[PDB]
Amino acid sequence: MSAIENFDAHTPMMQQYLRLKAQHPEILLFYRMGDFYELFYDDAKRASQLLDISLTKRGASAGEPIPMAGIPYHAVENYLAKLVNQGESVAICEQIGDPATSKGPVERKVVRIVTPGTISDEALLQERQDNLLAAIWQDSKGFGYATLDISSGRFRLSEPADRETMAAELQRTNPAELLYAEDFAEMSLIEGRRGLRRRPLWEFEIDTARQQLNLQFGTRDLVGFGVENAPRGLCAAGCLLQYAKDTQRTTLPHIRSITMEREQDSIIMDAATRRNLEITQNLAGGAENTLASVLDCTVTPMGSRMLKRWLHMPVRDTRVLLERQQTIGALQDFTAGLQPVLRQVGDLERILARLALRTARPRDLARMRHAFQQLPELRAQLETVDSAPVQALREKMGEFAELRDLLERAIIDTPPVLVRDGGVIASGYNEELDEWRALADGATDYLERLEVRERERTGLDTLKVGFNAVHGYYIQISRGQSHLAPINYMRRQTLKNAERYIIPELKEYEDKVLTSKGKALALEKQLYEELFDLLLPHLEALQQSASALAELDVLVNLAERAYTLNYTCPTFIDKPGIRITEGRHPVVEQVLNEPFIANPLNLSPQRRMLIITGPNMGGKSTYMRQTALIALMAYIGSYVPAQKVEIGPIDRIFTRVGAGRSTFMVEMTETANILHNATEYSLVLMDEIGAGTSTYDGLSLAWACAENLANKIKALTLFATHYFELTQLPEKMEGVANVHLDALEHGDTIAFMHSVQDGAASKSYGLAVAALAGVPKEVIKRARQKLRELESIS
Amino acid sequence: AHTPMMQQYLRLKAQHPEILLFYRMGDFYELFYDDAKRASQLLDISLTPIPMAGIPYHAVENYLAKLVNQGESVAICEQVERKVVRIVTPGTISDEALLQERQDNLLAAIWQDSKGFGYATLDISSGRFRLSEPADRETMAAELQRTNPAELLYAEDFAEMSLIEGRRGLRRRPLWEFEIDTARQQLNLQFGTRDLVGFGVENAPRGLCAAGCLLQYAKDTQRTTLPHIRSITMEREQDSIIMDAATRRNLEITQNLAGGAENTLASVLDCTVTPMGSRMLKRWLHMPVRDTRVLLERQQTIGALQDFTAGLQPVLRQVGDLERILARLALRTARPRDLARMRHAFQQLPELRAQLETVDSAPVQALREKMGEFAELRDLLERAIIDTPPVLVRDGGVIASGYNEELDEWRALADGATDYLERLEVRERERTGLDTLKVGFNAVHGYYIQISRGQSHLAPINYMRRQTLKNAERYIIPELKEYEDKVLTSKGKALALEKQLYEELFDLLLPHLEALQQSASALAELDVLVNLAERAYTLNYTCPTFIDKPGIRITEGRHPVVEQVLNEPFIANPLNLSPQRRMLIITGPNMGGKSTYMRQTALIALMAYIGSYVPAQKVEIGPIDRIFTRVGASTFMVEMTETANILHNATEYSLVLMDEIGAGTSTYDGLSLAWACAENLANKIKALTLFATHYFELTQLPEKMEGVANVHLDALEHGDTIAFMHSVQDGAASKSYGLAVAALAGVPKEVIKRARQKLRELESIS
DNA sequence: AGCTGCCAGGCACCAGTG
DNA sequence: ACTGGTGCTTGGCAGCT
Ligand SMILES: Nc1ncnc2c1ncn2[C@@H]1O[C@H](COP(=O)(O)OP(=O)(O)O)[C@@H](O)[C@H]1O
Ligand SMILES: Nc1ncnc2c1ncn2[C@@H]1O[C@H](COP(=O)(O)OP(=O)(O)O)[C@@H](O)[C@H]1O
Ligand SMILES: [Mg+2]
Ligand SMILES: [Mg+2]
Repeated sequence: MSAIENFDAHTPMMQQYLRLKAQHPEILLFYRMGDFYELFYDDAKRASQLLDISLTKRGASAGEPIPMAGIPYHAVENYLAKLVNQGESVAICEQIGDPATSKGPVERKVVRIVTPGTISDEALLQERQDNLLAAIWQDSKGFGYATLDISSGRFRLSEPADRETMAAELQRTNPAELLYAEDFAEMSLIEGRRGLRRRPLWEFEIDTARQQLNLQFGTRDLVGFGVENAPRGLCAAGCLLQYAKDTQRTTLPHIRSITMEREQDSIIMDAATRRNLEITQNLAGGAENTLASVLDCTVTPMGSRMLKRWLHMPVRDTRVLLERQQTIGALQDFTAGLQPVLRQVGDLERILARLALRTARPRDLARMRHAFQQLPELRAQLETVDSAPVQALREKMGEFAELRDLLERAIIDTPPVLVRDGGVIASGYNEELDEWRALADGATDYLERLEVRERERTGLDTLKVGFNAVHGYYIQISRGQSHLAPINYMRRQTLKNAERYIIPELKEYEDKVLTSKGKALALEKQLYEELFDLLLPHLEALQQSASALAELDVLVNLAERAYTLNYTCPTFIDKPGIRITEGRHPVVEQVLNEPFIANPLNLSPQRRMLIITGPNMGGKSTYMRQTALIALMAYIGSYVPAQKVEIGPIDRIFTRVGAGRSTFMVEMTETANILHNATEYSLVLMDEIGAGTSTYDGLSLAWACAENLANKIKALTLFATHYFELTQLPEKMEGVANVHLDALEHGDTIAFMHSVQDGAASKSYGLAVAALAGVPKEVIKRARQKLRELESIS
Repeated sequence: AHTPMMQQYLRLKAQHPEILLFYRMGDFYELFYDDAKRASQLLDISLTPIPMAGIPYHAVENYLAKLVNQGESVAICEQVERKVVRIVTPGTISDEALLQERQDNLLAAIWQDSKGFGYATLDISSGRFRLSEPADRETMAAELQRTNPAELLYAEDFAEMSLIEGRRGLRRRPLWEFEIDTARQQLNLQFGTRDLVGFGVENAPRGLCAAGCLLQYAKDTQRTTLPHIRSITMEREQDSIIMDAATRRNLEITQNLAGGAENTLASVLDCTVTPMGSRMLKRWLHMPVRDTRVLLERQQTIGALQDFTAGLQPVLRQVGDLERILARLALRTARPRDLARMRHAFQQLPELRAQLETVDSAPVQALREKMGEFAELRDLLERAIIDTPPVLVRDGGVIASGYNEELDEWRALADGATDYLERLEVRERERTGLDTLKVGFNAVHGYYIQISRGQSHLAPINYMRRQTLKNAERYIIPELKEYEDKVLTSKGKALALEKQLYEELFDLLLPHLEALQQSASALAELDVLVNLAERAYTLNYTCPTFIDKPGIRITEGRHPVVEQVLNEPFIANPLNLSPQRRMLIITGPNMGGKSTYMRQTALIALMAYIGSYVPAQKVEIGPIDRIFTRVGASTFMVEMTETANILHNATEYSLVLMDEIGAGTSTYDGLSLAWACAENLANKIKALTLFATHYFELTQLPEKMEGVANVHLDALEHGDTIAFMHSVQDGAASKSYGLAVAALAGVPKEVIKRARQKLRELESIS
């Protein structure tokens, strides 16, 4: 209603504004007007509430006024942060043209869009956490999925088979922004995820993605990257790249590759395993008391992020795991020397992303130069270490003698945060800049001489010479002496208690000082953009050096932990099996104020399922987890919390624990995934669940399930249960064996020994645990009477 | 031994070391060291080599309210000499910015005799002062959960520290603050009494010790008299239905299991219109009273006000939060809008009096009197304050014209002088011929004539230049500084007067504070009763009757929350519990409706005992002392500990609701405990119990022993799914559905087949 | 060391001569 | 159609106390 708001009824300003806002209909538009970014209509109302700024209005000759808000251009970063923390994208519009030569409103382009998965600036990101853009897509048969780390170039592609692998892939990558195709059927994977972004179907067309990705990589086809085979993934990867290009609107030279992640190249862990193993996130949501809290004492941000990627994605290549282990063993003695030097390399990876996007600030290049200064010390230290993988990483990190020198001669020791104000480029780097700097010590040299000279000539002791941004340079005299000033003194600015003047000499100095300051700032910015021109050709080798430095940090880290926390090197056997001697839960052993009871395990194709019994709090769940963490750690190359481990190949880890609406339904569908997708190479942890509607309702299914895992699938299965009935299984079924966690009953109390023993328990301790919980003794007596009745059945 | 500015910060922190210290620094308050680290964690702000964290001045009240909501006291240190000029503690705030509208905010004190416990709460806004002497650990943990103090005073030597350890706002105090002769003296002097007999607490030494410490703390925190605190009341165990934390949490009274406010009993029942009414309604929900006298009176009121709720609720809405506004009148912190709202509420009382005049109900007519009229104070504020005054009195414009002759006089002179300076602008503008000429006002120059730069050179020679701007010149003349004196001295005399007339309004209002407090409380209760009357009528509730002996007879009853939330028809169900039929063993499916049927029993009992009508065609109900709930979900240990608590503390007047006790351990162990639990509850305690179980063996109970019956729910298979029927019918169940749910989960058919075989095998020995 | 209010640079608006 | 004056976000700081 009201105001038919056709093109002609709008002002030149609003015509141009709505045109640019139409290119970004559903996200905020910062709109450059002089020294402000301004928002309008609903953008202004929302921006007012989110940014906590005033909602005002611009006047209008045609109809209703225009809602309005905005912030000074020099304060954008603070408000951009406030927005991105809440998941808001923002289009940044700048003025391109000169207002002095524009008849109407000046040309305005959107130069970039800040979205939560495409941020590369240091103040909007978290140091030790990745921030990944992603694209997902589904059709009849399966999924395609891509991730990009814009602040590094790591571009990945996968084709998860089913709902549960896709779920576990979203869990593992944890994207900050998720682009998804409009026809996505399984919204239950995607709903209530952050930075969610519905995208047209055409953005996932295969021919277009192949064209765009080959263009980006400079290849004819993607044979060389291992993804020509993989249209499902490619379609997601296409949408992803198109988004990235649209948000940055510059070339993205740091995205020179893409890699497919195949199912069989890593150990797939279902979403429950990840949570129950508490790899980077405990069950309460926080980061305390995780696997990563204990294992992660990396000394640089990029190293930490790399370690967590490895923990979340164990590899199956025997060769890569052996090399990682050797590195850990070879570098163990040189931990204390290598670590303070690696710390000084910093997050070189993210600085190089900003270099590639041309957004690198003067303190970015200073820390890049500081990193180069650490390379010869690290080359010397790694020379002595006779390990082929250690020397390959020493080669990969390079030295960059010529660039370390370039940055030392071009930038101040400690430059400002930004280049806008100057003071970044050093003396000697450019001859023209130094003769344009005849000004910085031309001022107060000259102005103090003009002050004293005119103070003495005039005889007026209050006379001083100053500058003011608005009125320029001046000669100030006090009000009480101002009636004595020369008539030559042209009057410039008046104040309450002082008059200020200008004279032909000082005006001439004002014009020249300011023209040359503008010339010195423009040249400085030309020279700083030129630093990018000379650094960028070496981008590949630099990215390789960051990666080698980050991997060094991970491995030097894992070496130190292996020593400090008493870990041993695992070996690998040809067939399924796990043989542990005196193994411990790597996390529970650290947090426990008292000694962790170490425990064995024998698992093999002959001894492939263990039924685990023992009282509540007896240590059954812990024993299972620590098996899986030891498997996990072994398959990232790391040493392991035990006296000795021998471990076969694993394809998948499955965890089924107790549980939204119907708890038995969900527990049963989670069990079905396990029975449908497990193999002879999978490790399977089955913990206690809810009962069915009746007594033996659920035990029936636990028996039938156990037997399917023993007899059909033949996976390696630990099966913790309170059902003592399942201790008869070994008798009846090949591959199945009883173990139990020990407990001494002594008098009216129970002690939990946390020690695994072969065989079933002697008894179950339900009544005992209940008595520990404070159930009246008369009730426990009655329950023990009822128990004898039930035990006389057989 | 640090920098000159940080030498002052450290000495000031020594005065209040246990409290976070805001320290003024230009446009920011700034915290240092352990204050900076703790506050960056609590408030989501940065950490800056001295640690520092800063809040901007313009949002100081928002961030004070965030810290105070997490149990933190906060000292502010303003101006160069400095001093702690303000302190907010969580349990003693009364400012609308720092308070949540619809949540109570209590100060509390706790302490321990060899004889037992002492407890005391205070709502510093309402004046509501309560004490108790819980008999043991579990009852004291129960009063702590329910009252939920924002700040808890406690003795140095408190032995039972596990009761309060995790709580926010813990304030360790000396033992001499709980000395009893000093507690009586201070309390009597606060109340104007000689003994505490009239408040019914003269013989409650443990309780008074806590209330004395509480009072001293509140006083020290305000440095004002607290005249609105004129009474104290003692809650006794017999007076209410006790509920432990687990039960309070499982019945989801005001807070759902995920910490939210949605899908709770309060979300449905609480449609009150004033914030003071909502608070009173939630106090009732969490404290069912057992005195049927009080209960019959609320019922009567709920039925008598049936045809009067459409008329009353719009009017009551406009009364607003008169309770919290009166607190600020008592503390002399009330602002012009506080007085404006008090006026608007007085403007409603005549209409409310006429509407209630016809209501045939003795309790409504007494609330109608207690409500009062206050026509003289309504006139005062009508004449004294303008229609919509500014937030603060600071800048005047709050006193109306006609109220004071002296004030009108100074305003007429200030207006006359600004009228002359407007005419001065127009006169000087024609005389010079300079169209840009105007008169502005400033702090640093006062009044001045401005002329644009381009025209400034044609300024008359009698003008004296004072400020050059980028594109203008500002001058003064003797005429300007003469009429500047005229406006400034007039506006200032009229500002000091307004301020003194404002203070005078407190002198005239406060003499009637006691009756005003009774009016706001009565208006709150009306709001509650009228809400409950609208609820009963709208939601098809009925009025329960009370019987002398334990028993719950429900006809077609429902879960009051579940029925409003889901868009599927709510199947109503019966219940007949009596001394002859004390326990029901509930069998049947998962998602079958057991937990709902148990919880609705408890909700109906709870609602009957706040005086409300109930979701049912009929409910008769005997006395209940306690409601126990062991419903939902190391977990086995926590469930056994709750089970243990029930068996120790339940009586024959208790409602006990148990769910799948036994699941977690072995079949024989779990069944053995379940059996022996049923037995105890059924034979020893004789509590009216509902025992949901999966053990079908437990259905043999009714045959073995008296007062035990089977009931069950069933399901129905059709199409490609299950239809759980949600209808409770007599007898044990004859079907399980676990295997059926596994089939629909995708568990392979061949696994199901093997389980079917194994189930028949397993059941046949029974 | 603190309060106030001009200024930053884009537009459009509006009134006063063309 | 042309001149010269108004208006509006917030952060920085000159210019007064
Ligand atoms: N082997 C161990 N040594 C020392 N403490 C242990 C060990 N295993 C478990 N615990 C402790 O026992 C507690 C309960 O163990 P849990 O595995 O959950 O028993 P269950 O699952 O059988 O009921 C854990 O909190 C852990 O701290
Ligand atoms: N009487 C009923 N009429 C309609 N819906 C019901 C009824 N009883 C329960 N429900 C709904 O069915 C769901 C599952 O039943 P539930 O209360 O959990 O019993 P159980 O312990 O057997 O699973 C509940 O979440 C509730 O919303
Ligand atoms: Mg367990
Ligand atoms: Mg239930």
